[PDB]
Amino acid sequence: MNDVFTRAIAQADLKGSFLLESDLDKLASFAKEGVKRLDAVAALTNNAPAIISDAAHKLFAEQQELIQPGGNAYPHRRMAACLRDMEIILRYVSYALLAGDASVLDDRCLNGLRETYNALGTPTQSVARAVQLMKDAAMVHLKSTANVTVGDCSSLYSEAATYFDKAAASIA
Amino acid sequence: MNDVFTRAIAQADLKGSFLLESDLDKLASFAKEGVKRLDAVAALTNNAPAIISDAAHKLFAEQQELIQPGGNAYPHRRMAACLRDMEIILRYVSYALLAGDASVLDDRCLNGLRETYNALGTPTQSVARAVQLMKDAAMVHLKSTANVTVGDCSSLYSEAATYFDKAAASIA
Amino acid sequence: MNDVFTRAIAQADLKGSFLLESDLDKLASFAKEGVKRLDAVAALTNNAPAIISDAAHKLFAEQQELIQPGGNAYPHRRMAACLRDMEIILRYVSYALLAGDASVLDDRCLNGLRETYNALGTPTQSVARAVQLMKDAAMVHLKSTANVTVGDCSSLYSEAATYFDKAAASIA
Amino acid sequence: MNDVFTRAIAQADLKGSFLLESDLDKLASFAKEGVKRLDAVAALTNNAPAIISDAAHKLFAEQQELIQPGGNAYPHRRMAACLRDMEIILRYVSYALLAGDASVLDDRCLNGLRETYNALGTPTQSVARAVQLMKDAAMVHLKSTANVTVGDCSSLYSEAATYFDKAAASIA
Amino acid sequence: VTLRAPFTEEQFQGALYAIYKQVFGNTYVMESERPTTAESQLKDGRITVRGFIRLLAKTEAYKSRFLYTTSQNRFIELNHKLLLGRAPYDQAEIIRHLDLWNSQGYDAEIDSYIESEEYQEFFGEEVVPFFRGFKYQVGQNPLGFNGLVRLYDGYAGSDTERNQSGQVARLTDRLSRPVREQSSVDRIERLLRSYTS
Amino acid sequence: MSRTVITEVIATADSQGRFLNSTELQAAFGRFERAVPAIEAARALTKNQDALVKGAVQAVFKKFPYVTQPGEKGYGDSNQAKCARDIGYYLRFITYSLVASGTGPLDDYVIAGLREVNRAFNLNPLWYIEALNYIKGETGKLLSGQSKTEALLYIDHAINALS
Amino acid sequence: SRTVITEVIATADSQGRFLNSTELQAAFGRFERAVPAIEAARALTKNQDALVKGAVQAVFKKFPYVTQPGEKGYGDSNQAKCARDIGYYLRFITYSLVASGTGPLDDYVIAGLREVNRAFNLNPLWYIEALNYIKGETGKLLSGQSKTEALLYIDHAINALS
Amino acid sequence: SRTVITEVIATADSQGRFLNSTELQAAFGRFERAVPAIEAARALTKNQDALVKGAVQAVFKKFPYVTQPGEKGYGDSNQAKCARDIGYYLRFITYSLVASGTGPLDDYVIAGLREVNRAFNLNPLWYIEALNYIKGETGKLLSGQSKTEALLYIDHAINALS
Amino acid sequence: SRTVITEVIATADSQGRFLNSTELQAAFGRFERAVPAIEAARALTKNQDALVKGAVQAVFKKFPYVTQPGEKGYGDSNQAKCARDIGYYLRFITYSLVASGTGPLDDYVIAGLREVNRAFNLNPLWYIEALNYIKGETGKLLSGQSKTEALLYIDHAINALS
Ligand SMILES: CCC1=C(C)/C(=C/C2=NC(=C\c3[nH]c(/C=C4\NC(=O)[C@H](C)[C@H]4CC)c(C)c3CCC(=O)O)/C(CCC(=O)O)=C2C)NC1=O
Ligand SMILES: CCC1=C(C)/C(=C/C2=NC(=C\c3[nH]c(/C=C4\NC(=O)[C@H](C)[C@H]4CC)c(C)c3CCC(=O)O)/C(CCC(=O)O)=C2C)NC1=O
Ligand SMILES: CCC1=C(C)/C(=C/C2=NC(=C\c3[nH]c(/C=C4\NC(=O)[C@H](C)[C@H]4CC)c(C)c3CCC(=O)O)/C(CCC(=O)O)=C2C)NC1=O
Ligand SMILES: CCC1=C(C)/C(=C/C2=NC(=C\c3[nH]c(/C=C4\NC(=O)[C@H](C)[C@H]4CC)c(C)c3CCC(=O)O)/C(CCC(=O)O)=C2C)NC1=O
Ligand SMILES: CCC1=C(C)/C(=C/C2=NC(=C\c3[nH]c(/C=C4\NC(=O)[C@H](C)[C@H]4CC)c(C)c3CCC(=O)O)/C(CCC(=O)O)=C2C)NC1=O
Ligand SMILES: CCC1=C(C)/C(=C/C2=NC(=C\c3[nH]c(/C=C4\NC(=O)[C@H](C)[C@H]4CC)c(C)c3CCC(=O)O)/C(CCC(=O)O)=C2C)NC1=O
Ligand SMILES: CCC1=C(C)/C(=C/C2=NC(=C\c3[nH]c(/C=C4\NC(=O)[C@H](C)[C@H]4CC)c(C)c3CCC(=O)O)/C(CCC(=O)O)=C2C)NC1=O
Ligand SMILES: CCC1=C(C)/C(=C/C2=NC(=C\c3[nH]c(/C=C4\NC(=O)[C@H](C)[C@H]4CC)c(C)c3CCC(=O)O)/C(CCC(=O)O)=C2C)NC1=O
Ligand SMILES: CCC1=C(C)/C(=C/C2=NC(=C\c3[nH]c(/C=C4\NC(=O)[C@H](C)[C@H]4CC)c(C)c3CCC(=O)O)/C(CCC(=O)O)=C2C)NC1=O
Ligand SMILES: CCC1=C(C)/C(=C/C2=NC(=C\c3[nH]c(/C=C4\NC(=O)[C@H](C)[C@H]4CC)c(C)c3CCC(=O)O)/C(CCC(=O)O)=C2C)NC1=O
Ligand SMILES: CCC1=C(C)/C(=C/C2=NC(=C\c3[nH]c(/C=C4\NC(=O)[C@H](C)[C@H]4CC)c(C)c3CCC(=O)O)/C(CCC(=O)O)=C2C)NC1=O
Repeated sequence: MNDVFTRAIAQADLKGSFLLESDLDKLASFAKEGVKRLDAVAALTNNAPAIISDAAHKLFAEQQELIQPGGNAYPHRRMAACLRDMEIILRYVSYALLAGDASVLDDRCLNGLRETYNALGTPTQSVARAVQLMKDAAMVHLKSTANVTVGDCSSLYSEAATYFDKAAASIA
Repeated sequence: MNDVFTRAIAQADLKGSFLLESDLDKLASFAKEGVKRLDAVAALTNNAPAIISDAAHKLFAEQQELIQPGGNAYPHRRMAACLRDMEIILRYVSYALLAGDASVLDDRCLNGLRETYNALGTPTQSVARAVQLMKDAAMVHLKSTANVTVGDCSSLYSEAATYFDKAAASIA
Repeated sequence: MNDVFTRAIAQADLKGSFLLESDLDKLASFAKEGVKRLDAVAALTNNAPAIISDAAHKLFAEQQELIQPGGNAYPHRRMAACLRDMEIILRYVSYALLAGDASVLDDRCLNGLRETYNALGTPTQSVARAVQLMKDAAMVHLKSTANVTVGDCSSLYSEAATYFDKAAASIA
Repeated sequence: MNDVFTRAIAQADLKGSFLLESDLDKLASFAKEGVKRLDAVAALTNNAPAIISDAAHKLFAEQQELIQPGGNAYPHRRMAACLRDMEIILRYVSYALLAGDASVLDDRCLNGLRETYNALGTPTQSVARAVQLMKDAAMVHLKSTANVTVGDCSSLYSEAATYFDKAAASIA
Repeated sequence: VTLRAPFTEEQFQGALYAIYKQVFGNTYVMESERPTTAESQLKDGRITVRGFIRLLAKTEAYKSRFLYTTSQNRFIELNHKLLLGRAPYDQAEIIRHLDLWNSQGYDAEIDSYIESEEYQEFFGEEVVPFFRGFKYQVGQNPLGFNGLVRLYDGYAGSDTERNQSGQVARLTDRLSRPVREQSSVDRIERLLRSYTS
Repeated sequence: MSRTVITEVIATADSQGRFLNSTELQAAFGRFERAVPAIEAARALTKNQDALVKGAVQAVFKKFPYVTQPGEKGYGDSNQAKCARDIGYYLRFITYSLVASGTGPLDDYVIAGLREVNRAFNLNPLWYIEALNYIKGETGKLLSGQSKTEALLYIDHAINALS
Repeated sequence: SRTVITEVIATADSQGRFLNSTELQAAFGRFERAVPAIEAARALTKNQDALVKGAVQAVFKKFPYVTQPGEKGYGDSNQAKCARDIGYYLRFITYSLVASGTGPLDDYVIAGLREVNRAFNLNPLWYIEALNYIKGETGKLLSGQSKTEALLYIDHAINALS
Repeated sequence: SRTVITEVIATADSQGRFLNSTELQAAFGRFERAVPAIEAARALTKNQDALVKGAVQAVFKKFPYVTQPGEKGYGDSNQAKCARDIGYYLRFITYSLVASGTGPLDDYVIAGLREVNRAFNLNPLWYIEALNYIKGETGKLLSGQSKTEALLYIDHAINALS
Repeated sequence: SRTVITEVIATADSQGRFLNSTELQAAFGRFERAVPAIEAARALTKNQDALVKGAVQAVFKKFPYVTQPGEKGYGDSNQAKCARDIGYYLRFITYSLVASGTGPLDDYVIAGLREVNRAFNLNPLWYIEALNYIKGETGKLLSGQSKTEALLYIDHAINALS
């Protein structure tokens, strides 16, 4: 269960050395910028209903098979499973955003999710499309500058994009 | 597990179709001939020790190598285990007989059984023979016309023969 | 083509001066890392069939319309040409990695791919996705430490990533 | 988990026969010199911490890369894991020595040890070398003529040596 | 192993060792992690063995080993294998426990194991959990025994987080086919119909 | 794994590791004898599926005019069509539960994960309570005797689960 | 390990919910103290060699009986590896400073401490007073926030050894 | 109840351990947020008499059908209960704000929210949009740390209502 | 594509000559044997489902070891793609019958099959026993010359797979 500082510490310990000057420099830079990361995390947190609802709407509009009877999100319990899975993926994406590390996502939430979906007959491709629609809605919600000080967040935007892309690629 | 009622439901659902009139006809027939089915199930139930003891006697008559030292059923703990296994298979056959379909017998009993016996080293040919011997010793109790109204029940006799054959083929 | 040493000699000839001491320093830095370059290219070449196979697996999984009839992979000769394309693009990116100068990939490979796939009707976005999947599959064996002396090679990872990014943006 | 007596009983039972006279002679001879066996077990128990400490000191002097940063036994938790493994294995060798058969080892000590060590990345050769060092440290205590009656115990020495060798070969 | 009312100092340490060896697998527990306050609360009977096991399940050592590095399928399998002794039977259990987790927290998730009816009879207040799926337990599938056999790799082994594989799931593959592969035959025709388009 | 008195008795007997005792056979026979009214009600509903669905959607619009206006869920032609599809689903599972003489089909296929989908798609339960109240009012006249009682009971179960 | 951010993610993952406001407040306060902690890590990183040698000499001074032959301190390897141990402790304390949490200590020295101390017959008092001497040196090497920040981890490890 | 000090003491005492670095950080951080929270608490305590009326008029405007005869919002007693509900809401918002933790908020409105809402047919959307009105108006009522402190608590309340 | 008609027309075009006797006699041959070929193709199109699914079953029965969990043949998608591939093969055999030439087989499935097969570790045998199943059935569904020529084309299919 790792964040960026803990990965840095792990590397410094495998080498057996103290942390190097450049490492402390980049960690201090990350910590100073971290206030903006916290706002990105709060934007994901407070709006996740909206991201999930929009992603589900676009997903089932594109693939109306998953709502057909015999489709894999057909009954109310499977629709609930779909929404809950999307919400958990988004939760662990925001966890990775806070920690600035993909360890929590990859270990806790995606170590064996592909094999689970294959075992249950779930189309992993629709799962990946749900994740990508989630990332699009999350980008739109991160772009929002309401009640916050304007600034440049391209670092956080790229990290969120690569988090969602890692999620999609690990699923499928 | 599913009876034949919920088989009809599930096949109606996974094609998104209401239950047909013909399907309602077969299920109503199942319901009307249900009382004979209850008679058959009670015949299996109330005569369980008789069926099990007869099948065990025949089984240890045919192949003595089980009960002699170094045999699977020998050490008087494994004998109790053998009788308990036969009771379990009889119980699940009676469950499938009351239900109408082998979902109980093929899910709750027969999924992990063949390689369970492979793990234990138990011969499975002997277990399948034991199941067939129980089928023989249970048809005679199932056909007992005493203390009950008389009627044709070849349908249920074929049904129970199929369930015992199914268990014996799965286990072997 | 024009390797890294060829590049240095080219700029020296163009400005008409000798090698500066910093030029010799950076060329010596390239010379010393040549062992790491050998390790990287060996890893890529040995794992090449596996890498291209799994990459094509994720390719056809993500985009299921290419394989099916009417797609540019359907007639199964086009499949052979497709495999040839993946292997050749990985071959030239391995070449560029070995030389350390992206000139060979840009000239010998990427000069005409754009117009070529316009003339061939291939979805080029799909090909960019393909090469990105290549880098994703290859970085696995890249950070693999099996059978070799361990050591940080982050520059090699970044250079391989930049080579694949150049190829992707080219065919994009 | 079977002492000499219960192993003999199991063999007799498999042969469906009473215990032979020669086998009873073997068991009576075993139970006659059993006080020597008790002395050896009490020497492995009373002088256990010295054996673990000395074996660990020799092991970490001879093989230093374990305690280096990045080594397998580097942090405190992994040193404690080393000490507990060695104490457990000495404990199980004492158990086998008292019982008289390696049944306790192959039942409990060595049941899945190689699987555990191949999962943990531990070098099994190092653990085998540690068991060898425990052998050398323990033979000194077993051969301590002081505080006991003088008598030949070469059979116990060979038996305990075989137990330690079996533990090492199972770990290796 | 039990803990009666008049128990003494002896085997109380043994009871603790059995509890740790069961709950935490064979994974080592350095006394930097043993909760001394819980042991003292057990020593006067203010809490039963069931209460102490609830405490251990809710410590950060248990979570560190079984909740963070693992998925939720693996977490449910381990919770069964450790706090109950048996493997899970079907995705009915997995679905119930995962929904209970996401809706009511790890606290209620662990309570569903500890204050359950099954735990009440088989172990109860003063019995340390033991692997009991090897012997036929009433009302099980034939896959409960197979699952406990697959989870349990040996007396020496353990289900440890800190290994090469990263503590991946062992049994969802095993528990996988029966629950949701009855509709495989028709899903085949659906997939072919999609492919032919 | 749908629950039904047959399934319930088989499950409560497998749980205890025992054969089906007399009382479970009593319950099974009771279900078997009540099957005929339930199957009759199921076919009666199946014949008149479309009229009931159309009436239900019209009554939902009538008791909730505000949803119909634009800017709301009720707007949309295909939206309203698959509203009718949704009430068709509800009636379909009512008939399934009648055939099964148990709430298992209804429970599993609708009630399980009901409020979660209602929230995450902002679907008001009161819409569907209106629809099922209209279906109650209709089935009051179609069915009589035991079949009517069974239909009313299952509609009550679904409404209470929604409400 | 176990840091403030990691503890936030754990308490929001075990309870299976999003991050409430209070957890973000804790994160932002941690970000506020980040700069003093990393400055303390800088300062201790520079003076590593002198700190280690001074700690070793303080160990020899406080425990005179350790040095003579037939005892733990005798033999060049013994105090060389004493220096190794002291460098280990100092490195993990700087790690704690950088991570802004007691994680690396608890994972690399605390977890597994008493078993190794009692097996190899080491003494917690040696390292306790050596960390006291490191406290003395960091009293002057640092000032203000970084000073007490380093002191917090130093005496946390001391209480762990005590 | 639940404050930042609540998780401080709970996560410090669950392990039965003395108070280490991290919970001391959390206590200090909670202490520093206290005064902007108090300023915002004063600002939102002054405005309540008009805040409640603004909220009730916002509810009546958003849902035209609720106020018409035959519906929940119509009636003098119904609107009196609306006013009492909004006043209680704002009072517990101030309580959570001053306490620096949503503890009073959580155990006073969240505890028993969904079940009581379905019990008395309280549509959550009514209170969601009322709290949205309060959030929007407090956006101009407060600035700086106070604005964010109020807005995150309002967001927690509305997400609870969802 | 590649047909005896196309072979004639290309082997006349590349030499720029008008057609003479020999190739137009071959054209007579094609046009006379079209009818048996086309009715054979009709019959094969009439019975496809049994052919494909029983071929899949035959592959399982001849290779049980590919069915179990954990190997490549395992998987619902894997069975679906079985049926897909064998359907394609039946497709193209019918096409070749229609064209009265082995062309379309060569153009589509024979061109480059080796390296794509070893690309996914596909065993061509599996398809060979599928073809064996197919010849087993066409020994019954067809009669004489149509049967003979369908057997010829499928045999060529194995030979190319061989
Ligand atoms: C904590 C980390 C974690 C997660 C999140 C996880 C997800 C997960 N999804 C599951 C099944 C499922 N997953 C889905 C959702 C998919 N199907 C639809 O097509 C969608 C496109 C798509 C959602 C994006 C559905 C519908 C099921 C039910 C399958 C069935 O009942 O047959 C299951 C098994 C039963 C259950 O639903 O609880 C799990 C455990 N597993 C984990 O260890
Ligand atoms: C307690 C919970 C918490 C809150 C309420 C919070 C809001 C918050 N945002 C801040 C700065 C900032 N916040 C942002 C982020 C925003 N700007 C962009 O428009 C983005 C769209 C958007 C989010 C990605 C930026 C860019 C800054 C200024 C960067 C800096 O710190 O210098 C600050 C520091 C005030 C200052 O620098 O004077 C706070 C307190 N941060 C927190 O940890
Ligand atoms: C609910 C469904 C279910 C079934 C059916 C089932 C079968 C089953 N039988 C077992 C034992 C056994 N069963 C037998 C019986 C065999 N010996 C002879 O060959 C006979 C012909 C034959 C009996 C028909 C024996 C000998 C054992 C003990 C095996 C051993 O100790 O090596 C065991 C191992 C647990 C134990 O020790 O009791 C299982 C799991 N388990 C289940 O959960
Ligand atoms: C208390 C639990 C319970 C039982 C036991 C039960 C069985 C049962 N079977 C009946 C008639 C019957 N029972 C049987 C079955 C028998 N006839 C065949 O020849 C076989 C010997 C055998 C079945 C294999 C048949 C065929 C009928 C006539 C019903 C018909 O015409 O379909 C009747 C009506 C006659 C009466 O009440 O005396 C009952 C109640 N129903 C119950 O609620
Ligand atoms: C015949 C062609 C040839 C090969 C294949 C080759 C590999 C090679 N790499 C070496 C050292 C090395 N090799 C590597 C590269 C590897 N280590 C890193 O961790 C990565 C896993 C990976 C690169 C991505 C490194 C880092 C060293 C140590 C050299 C240094 O100090 O930087 C050595 C010297 C050690 C020995 O002989 O055992 C060889 C032979 N050299 C050759 O002449
Ligand atoms: C039946 C009784 C029993 C045995 C035998 C047993 C072996 C055992 N040793 C273990 C760890 C370990 N054991 C060692 C010690 C070895 N590595 C070094 O090379 C030393 C030289 C050598 C000691 C001889 C180490 C270093 C680990 C930790 C490895 C790791 O964390 O990756 C573990 C993993 C437990 C955990 O997660 O902490 C087990 C299960 N466990 C048991 O319950
Ligand atoms: C806790 C219960 C208990 C124990 C275990 C015990 C040990 C014990 N040691 C004995 C003597 C003895 N002990 C030994 C064994 C020693 N020979 C040496 O070379 C070895 C260092 C060592 C064994 C490896 C021998 C050889 C004897 C003399 C008796 C004989 O030869 O059988 C005797 C017999 C009395 C005697 O002749 O002195 C006992 C009972 N006494 C007890 O009340
Ligand atoms: C098998 C059981 C089952 C049911 C019942 C079910 C209901 C259901 N309602 C939905 C939303 C909806 N529900 C409605 C129905 C409303 N429209 C209003 O006019 C009426 C008041 C009311 C009908 C009474 C509408 C229009 C939507 C679409 C809203 C939108 O996407 O904009 C959706 C989302 C489908 C999509 O992607 O568009 C489903 C699946 N799902 C199930 O799996
Ligand atoms: C995680 C970091 C870590 C620590 C803390 C650690 C402690 C440690 N100290 C050891 C030996 C030792 N360490 C000392 C330290 C003493 N030297 C002087 O005399 C002082 C009085 C005193 C230190 C202040 C001594 C004397 C020994 C030798 C005693 C023995 O090996 O049993 C050993 C035995 C293995 C070896 O190093 O060869 C360990 C594991 N090991 C680690 O990997
Ligand atoms: C401890 C803090 C507290 C809360 C959170 C609270 C909410 C609350 N509102 C209630 C009733 C009510 N609440 C409302 C208000 C709603 N209906 C319409 O008028 C409006 C659109 C809307 C308000 C904007 C109404 C009309 C009732 C009457 C009962 C009912 O709705 O069935 C009730 C039932 C018991 C009662 O108070 O009389 C509670 C518990 N009450 C409290 O004491
Ligand atoms: C023009 C006609 C045509 C041919 C000849 C053809 C060959 C072919 N078969 C494929 C699917 C496949 N087909 C099989 C083999 C079948 N499935 C297994 O279960 C059985 C052992 C076996 C049936 C006997 C496999 C293993 C794949 C996909 C490879 C993979 O995903 O691992 C693929 C795509 C590979 C992929 O999706 O990964 C190709 C190119 N495709 C075509 O469109």
